[PDB]
Amino acid sequence: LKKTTGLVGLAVCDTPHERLTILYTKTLDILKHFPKHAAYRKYTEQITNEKLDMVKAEPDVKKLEALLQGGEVEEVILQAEKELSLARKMLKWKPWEPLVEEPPANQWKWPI
Amino acid sequence: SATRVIQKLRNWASGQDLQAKLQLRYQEKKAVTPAPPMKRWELSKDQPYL
Amino acid sequence: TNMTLNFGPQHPAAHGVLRLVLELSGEMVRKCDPHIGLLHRGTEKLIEYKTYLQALPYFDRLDYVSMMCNEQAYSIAVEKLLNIQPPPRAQWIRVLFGEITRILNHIMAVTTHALDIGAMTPFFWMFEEREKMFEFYERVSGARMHAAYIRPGGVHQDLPLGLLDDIYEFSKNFSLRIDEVEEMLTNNRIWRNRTVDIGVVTAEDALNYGFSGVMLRGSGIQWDLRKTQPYDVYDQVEFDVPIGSRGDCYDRYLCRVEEMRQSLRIIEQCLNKMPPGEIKVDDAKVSPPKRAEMKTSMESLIHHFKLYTEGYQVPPGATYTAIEAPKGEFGVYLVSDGSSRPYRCKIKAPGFAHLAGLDKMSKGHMLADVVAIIGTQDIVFGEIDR
Amino acid sequence: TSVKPIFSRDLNEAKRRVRELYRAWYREVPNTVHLMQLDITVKQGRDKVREMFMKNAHVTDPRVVDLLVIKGKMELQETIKVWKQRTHVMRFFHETETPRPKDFLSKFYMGHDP
Amino acid sequence: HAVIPHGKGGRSSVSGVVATVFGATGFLGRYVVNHLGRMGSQVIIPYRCDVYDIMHLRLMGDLGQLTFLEWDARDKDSIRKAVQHSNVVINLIGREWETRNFDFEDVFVNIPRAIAQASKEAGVERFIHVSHLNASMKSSSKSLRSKAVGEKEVRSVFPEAIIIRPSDIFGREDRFLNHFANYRWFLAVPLVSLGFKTVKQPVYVADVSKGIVNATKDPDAVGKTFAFTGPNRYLLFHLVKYIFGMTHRTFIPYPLPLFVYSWIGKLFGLSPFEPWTTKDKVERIHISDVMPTDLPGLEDLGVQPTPLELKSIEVLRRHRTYRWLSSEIEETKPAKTVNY
Amino acid sequence: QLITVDEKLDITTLTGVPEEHIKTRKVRIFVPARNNMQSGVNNTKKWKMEFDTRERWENPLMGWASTADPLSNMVLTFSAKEDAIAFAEKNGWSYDVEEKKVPKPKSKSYGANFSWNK
Amino acid sequence: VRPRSDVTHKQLSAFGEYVAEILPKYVQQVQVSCLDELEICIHPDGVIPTLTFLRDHTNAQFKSLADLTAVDVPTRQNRFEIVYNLLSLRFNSRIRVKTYADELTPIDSIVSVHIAANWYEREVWDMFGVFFFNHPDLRRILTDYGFEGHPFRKDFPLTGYVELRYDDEVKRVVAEPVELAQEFRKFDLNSPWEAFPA
Amino acid sequence: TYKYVNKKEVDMKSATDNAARILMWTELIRGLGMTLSYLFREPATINYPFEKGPLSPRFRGEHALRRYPSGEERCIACKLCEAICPAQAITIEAEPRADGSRRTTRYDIDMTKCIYCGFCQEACPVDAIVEGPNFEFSTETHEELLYNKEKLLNNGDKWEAEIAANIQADYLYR
Amino acid sequence: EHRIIACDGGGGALGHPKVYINLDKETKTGTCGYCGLQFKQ
Amino acid sequence: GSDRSRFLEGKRAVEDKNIGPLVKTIMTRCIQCTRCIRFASEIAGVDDLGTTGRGNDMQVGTYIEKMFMSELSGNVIDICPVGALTSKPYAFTARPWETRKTESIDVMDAVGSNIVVSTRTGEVMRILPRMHEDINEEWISDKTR
Amino acid sequence: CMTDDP
Ligand SMILES: NC(=O)C1=CN([C@@H]2O[C@H](COP(=O)(O)OP(=O)(O)OC[C@H]3O[C@@H](n4cnc5c(N)ncnc54)[C@H](OP(=O)(O)O)[C@@H]3O)[C@@H](O)[C@H]2O)C=CC1
Ligand code: SF4
Ligand code: SF4
Ligand SMILES: [Zn+2]
Repeated sequence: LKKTTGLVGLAVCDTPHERLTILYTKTLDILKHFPKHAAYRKYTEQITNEKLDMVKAEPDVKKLEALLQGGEVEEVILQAEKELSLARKMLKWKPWEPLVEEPPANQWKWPI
Repeated sequence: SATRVIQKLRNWASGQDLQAKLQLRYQEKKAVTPAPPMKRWELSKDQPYL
Repeated sequence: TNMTLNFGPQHPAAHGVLRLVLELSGEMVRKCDPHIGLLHRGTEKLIEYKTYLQALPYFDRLDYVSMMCNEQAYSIAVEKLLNIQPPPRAQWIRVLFGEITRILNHIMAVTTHALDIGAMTPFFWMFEEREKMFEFYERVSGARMHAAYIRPGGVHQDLPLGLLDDIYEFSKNFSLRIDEVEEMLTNNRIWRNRTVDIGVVTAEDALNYGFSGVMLRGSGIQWDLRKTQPYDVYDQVEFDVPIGSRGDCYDRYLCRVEEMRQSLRIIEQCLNKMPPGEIKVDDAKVSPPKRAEMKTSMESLIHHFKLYTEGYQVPPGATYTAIEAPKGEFGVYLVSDGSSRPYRCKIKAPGFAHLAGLDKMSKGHMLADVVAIIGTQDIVFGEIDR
Repeated sequence: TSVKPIFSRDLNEAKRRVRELYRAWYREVPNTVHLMQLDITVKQGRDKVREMFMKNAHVTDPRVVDLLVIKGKMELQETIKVWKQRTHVMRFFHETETPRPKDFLSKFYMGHDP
Repeated sequence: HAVIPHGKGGRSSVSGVVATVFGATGFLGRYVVNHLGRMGSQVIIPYRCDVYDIMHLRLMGDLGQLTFLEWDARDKDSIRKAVQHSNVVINLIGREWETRNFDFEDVFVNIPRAIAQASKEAGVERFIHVSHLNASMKSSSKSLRSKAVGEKEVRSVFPEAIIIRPSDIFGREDRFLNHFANYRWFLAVPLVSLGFKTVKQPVYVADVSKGIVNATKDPDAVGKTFAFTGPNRYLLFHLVKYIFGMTHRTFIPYPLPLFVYSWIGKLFGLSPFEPWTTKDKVERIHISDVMPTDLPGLEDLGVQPTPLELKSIEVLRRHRTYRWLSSEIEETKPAKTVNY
Repeated sequence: QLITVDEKLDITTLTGVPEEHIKTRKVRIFVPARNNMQSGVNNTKKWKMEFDTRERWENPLMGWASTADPLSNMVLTFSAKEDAIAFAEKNGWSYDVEEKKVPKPKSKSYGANFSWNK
Repeated sequence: VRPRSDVTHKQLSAFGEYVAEILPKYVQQVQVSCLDELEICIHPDGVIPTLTFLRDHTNAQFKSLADLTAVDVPTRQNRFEIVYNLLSLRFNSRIRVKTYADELTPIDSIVSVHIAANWYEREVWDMFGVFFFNHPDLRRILTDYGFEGHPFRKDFPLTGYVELRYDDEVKRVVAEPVELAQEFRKFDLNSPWEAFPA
Repeated sequence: TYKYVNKKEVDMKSATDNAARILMWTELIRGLGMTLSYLFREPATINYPFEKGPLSPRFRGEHALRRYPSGEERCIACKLCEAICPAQAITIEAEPRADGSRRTTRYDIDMTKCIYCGFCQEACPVDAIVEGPNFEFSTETHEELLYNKEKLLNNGDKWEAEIAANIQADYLYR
Repeated sequence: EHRIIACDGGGGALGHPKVYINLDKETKTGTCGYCGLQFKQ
Repeated sequence: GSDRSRFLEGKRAVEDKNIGPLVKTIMTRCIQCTRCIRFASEIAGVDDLGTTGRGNDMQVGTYIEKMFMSELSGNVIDICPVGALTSKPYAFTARPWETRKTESIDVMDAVGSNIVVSTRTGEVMRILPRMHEDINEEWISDKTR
Repeated sequence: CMTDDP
């Protein structure tokens, strides 16, 4: 429909609503393994659920671009799978666990 | 300060009036983003495209 | 070694000093490993041993094509740490000379680009205009370049009585001079070839390698720190960022010619709307007292003596302030103890990031292509080497 | 005590790496003396390598030894690829500088602060 | 009159030796100014060559260490002002080709006398006079004999004036080593007696320089006639071939009577521009190095001589070809030493 | 897993200092006193360690002071005595710490000097 | 007085908690200082994880690395304070993540997260001596090829220990221990009187 | 507000137009016309020795030490010109002159060290050290560039008339 | 005439810090520490 | 204090006198803080310096010109925060930011008073006291400075 | 051209 996105490298993705619905539903799935009260799971699930609720709700891509911001729809696709990649990465990283170690005493005291 | 003929050769060869612009100067909880997402920039009205 | 061949430090083609150890299968470049530091001079360590006002002259030398715009970045940074802001007239001045400086940088970048390409007449055409601009610097600061005019609390001295009028005559005409270059290069049947589709950088890759400059804008990413995060009174002016598509050497060029055009729009305004007022903060604490005052009032001498001998005594803190220097985002991370002399001052140079990209830009390219790409990054080895 | 390791868990493993670097340099000395047309003797140079590799013989801590060879390996990579030139290589030999005596009487006779 | 020596020992430090050095522009000279400048000594370099040529000496001296004065040998006044404020005078005035306006006497005996003569009037603490080795007042080469004549005279103008007497010198930019190597142009390399019975002992230039400098800063040397010689002697045959060896150029030693050859020297001598060979040079070349029985020079004055083979590679490298330029001395064979 | 080392962090081998200036340089850790000229005490707060002073010969051409010691002008500032001692040990410089001496409490009262008795 | 916009101070503070909750594990201190800049301080092990979350999170996209630097507080046990300043073209904001690294305790490299860091990390090694694991090619960038010592360390003399001159005898440039003809005059500038903190 | 610098039917008229552009090099001829045009413009160069490029009063140029009309050198050795010099160029040592007044025994500006910032001009309370107009002081030897009090005082006496005029023009601004 | 006198150095901004000298004793002509000008009560 | 002055009126001037050969009293500088009159009475028993007059022409100088001759004399310099009376030998040889300060020991007398030797470019410019509670508590002799 | 007065 559009001829091309402003960003040089990005290419127009036809069936953008379908591509987003695929990525958004996947992320939601991966997040399903995160610990229940894990902060990342609750926060990202909230963001992703709102995103596809809007994607399912809006059948016009131009208004879809306005509703979840994202500039061009193609970018939103890149951001969603980038997040999908990190969600997979953090499950391995296990950031939800308690602090590695306290900073040495006086490590963060700037006046010196 | 150049004969109009020679000056003309200049304007003709150039295609615009150099006389006007001369080279000789004279006298539960909400997910929170860092800040509201930036509004995409407006197309310039005076010349959207060059 | 695939005929590894140092581009060599002495080369008219290499701005300043650049050893590009390049392995070239015949005339094709397989890998470019730029070497840097041929101009490292210690600018970051030297500053730790100097007071805030005596480190201002270092910033002009960091990237001296853009003499002042760099100062503004340190100024802003030192003003933030002190939570002082310059007076209204000084702000407009800095935007006036900030832009004049952008033109000066673009005239260098576009014309020096051509000299390496082989077009030599554009350089002489616009260096005469440059010359005329320098004279503004001199009649405002005293130095043709390396002024030291924009100081941490405003500018140093009000504009001479008459400069504005001349920064008009020039501006009124400069356009035609940009127009001419155009009739010579924008559509040359040959400029396009050597520039078009050379060093294309994707949008995602440009953000990833931290390009942050025309280089990003040329790829179509819309980011001008001057519109996104306004500094000084660049907010009160109205200009159009020249975004580009099909980012390549030719497109970005067109962008640099367009900001030369847009800066004339910003300069015009500044001349039309510069306010009556003072050009330096009134806090003798930060700005040095006027010489009539220091020669008649005791508190002013004490403030003159302490300011020149010891210093501002900035409150302890750290800040990263970035402006839109002509090359790209120029930022100073200035950590500061309560002392009058800084503790650290990493200068982010739009250029350390751009050079790094030379490798990811010039791939499968000929020797001549490498020359074109160093030009489209406006590399001034002072900022990269610092 | 209680220190996180950098490349080897113990001096033993670390020493392995030093052996490798020594070999590397040993095999390289001859080439440099030829690709840089240096006016030195391969044997002479190879002793210099030994000198340096022992100047730091005293280090007992594993972490310090690992970073030393980290530095050492970059040194030979610049030595090779002829990134360092003749002038940067010969500096190792301290050829121009006048040697200073370490004898007390010698110093007394020359410098205020020894 | 003196300058307490302060500093760590390198440039920008002080050693307290103010020294006029009249023939500094020379091959030996260059080296003498180098150490004197390195040490931090005050060096006054009299010059009559054009300023462009004297530039090479500027950089080794620290700021204000080197002062250059315009001087003419025939004009006594020029020598007078040069030594006005110096306390050490070193004389390296010498040439191989008797020039139209300067005879061997002048360059060796006449001038070097006037110089020391003034130096005394001035009150310079010590004068070092340099004359060629094996210099009999009867030696064949006019040069050597004339030089001998000088070392005597200057004594009377300046008593207790050190007289170092170096052998032909080995160093980059020297003649001894380059001359032979440059015989390449000549298809055949004549060698009197086929390069035999003229054993020669070269001495590295630096050794000579360091020695000379050490003299300036040592009370032990007064009236001493040191002889910097070398670390090994050589029959001219090995020397010639060795040279050609490092130069990697063929060698065809050819016997040619010195009688006829003195004539070849005359031929080049005839040439107006710096004759390459000199009838005297020829003779000197064949004059066999004398054995050592005089005041020890190197080592005695504090520097251990440096073998020829060690640095030969640097002196003879320029004479190699495209590939030969990459060969090194230890894969090469070092020639045998004949003490005789 | 972490490894054990009882070796005092000495990193003299990595710092890159010439041998002469690591074995012949004594640094003193001291809290700066106050120029009696001024009564402010803000420069007597942080500990500083300063390297031993070295030759300062006059320059012959201009008479400017000239120094051959690189570590002369360097004075590092450390907040506590323990941290400064640590810097000397790992860098291998010899140290001789001087205890802080702070003014003793002094009892003052305007009424006391008005005493004719004393 | 600077034109502070509290609107910012709050929004950035709120993000600072957001990040602190999202990554309880590595964030040690988060603080939106005056001047309205947010700095999340992370344990050195959190270099990879904290950056990646910021580069690839819908509610916090921090695509470009403005700078990687290392202040050196000699007093601090962990001498270096690697500071990474990141920009977000989508939320138009900037955050700084700063970690602590000692001389011989290397930090991970983020060349993976941002390739901009390929050069700055080499710059930090050359000047300060911190080492970055998994770096593609770590090697001196700014200093001379044979330079010994890391220059921006507070314990390195400004003039340095070596300087270069051309020596005729050896016909080649040659280092010599530095001998300066007018030492850097070290003016003492701190005043013995403080300023009552506002 | 943004703008697209280069963001973009086939008709014989169009094509024939485009083909002529490639075949007869029409745009290349356009470029030649521009240069021919300037060939006819007056050149902007100045005879350097005879005519000089204009420098206004604030030009920093070469250092000089001024004197009071009476003849007493202005400097009173407060030595903050030394304090604020960024390059460490100025070296000042002083002692009370027999008059009892305060004067500098030695004032040495190392011009090779100096980066002509003009802060010394700024800092001086008596304004004894000024940035003089002359920029032509190129010297054969490095030592000549180092300047002691006598050269600067002599420089001050030579250029005092213009220095006074320049300071006269710009002091209201400062 | 006055007990105390000023000394702008002559020209105000172009002179020197303004100092008031006490020409109170004919015994001594006050000398502004900046101009070395003696003032005779 | 304040960024600017409002004293558009005229200033006062006092008459420099001679307090001796060590202390230069350019007392037009005096802020009438009476620390001299105290030290000269309490730390040293000179009891000579005193206030003379009332109003804005209270000048703290000896009524008759009698030199302040006593050991412990030079301390007045160090104790007057104003530079009204300062040292006459070290009149104008230096300026404090330049002076490199090395902490050492008094050898002139056996009390071993602590002192700071202020050296510029390698020659000593002044020796002023540094505080040792037990030995010299902020004061040094006229001889050892 | 510092001063337009001869
Ligand atoms: N291997 C050797 O060369 C040996 C040399 N010696 C002796 O040591 C001395 C130094 O040798 P070297 O440096 O090779 O000699 P050079 O041929 O290099 O000449 C030495 C210097 O003397 C100057 N000079 C020559 N003639 C005159 C003249 N008529 N008036 C003024 N100056 C003059 C030259 O200056 P310019 O050219 O500018 O006129 C030159 O710089 C010589 O005197 C020589 O007798 C002894 C043994 C071996
Ligand atoms: S500031 Fe002006 S007066 Fe004070 S010293 Fe420097 S020059 Fe002399
Ligand atoms: S101490 Fe100094 S200031 Fe206070 S009164 Fe005595 S003299 Fe005047
Ligand atoms: Zn006056």
